[PDB]
Amino acid sequence: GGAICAIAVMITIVMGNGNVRTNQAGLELIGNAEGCRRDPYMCPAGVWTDGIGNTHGVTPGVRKTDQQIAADWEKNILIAERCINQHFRGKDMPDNAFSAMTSAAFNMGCNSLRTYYSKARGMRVETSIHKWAQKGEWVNMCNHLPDFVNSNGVPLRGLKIRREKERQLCLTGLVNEH
Repeated sequence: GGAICAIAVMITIVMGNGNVRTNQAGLELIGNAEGCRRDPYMCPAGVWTDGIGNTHGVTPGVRKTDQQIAADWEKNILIAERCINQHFRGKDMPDNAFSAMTSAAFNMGCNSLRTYYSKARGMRVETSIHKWAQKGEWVNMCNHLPDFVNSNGVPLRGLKIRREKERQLCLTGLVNEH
């Protein structure tokens, strides 16, 4: 049967369009985290989801094109890429770091990468990952990806795993591959 769609096929379309910078490894990382579904489904705190983690333009029971789901994915990727470019010096970092960062922003949203609420200081303050990004210190930046593993103030095994996959990507080509 068929309800699950192919990430690999979505990757070739998005890469073919020539808009997204994030590389194959980044699209693979993002795609496998989310999975790919033509049928809209319900996540906790239920709001409908499409394709590859898409929640915009989603109508229950409405099955999307293969190309429409790539279109959707592209759009969400470019939002995440804008975050990295506008706020983390994306234009200056290499592709692997950029792609890992994009994956983080796709998942957590830009706001959560830029600042966090300091209970000590009683206000939101700049993150270390942003500090290191602005300094062009990519290795240090990458190595802060594991800071972002909480949901509703609780760490998730899945987010630990994800942030570590992102960190490994971020750093390839930046450190001894062995």
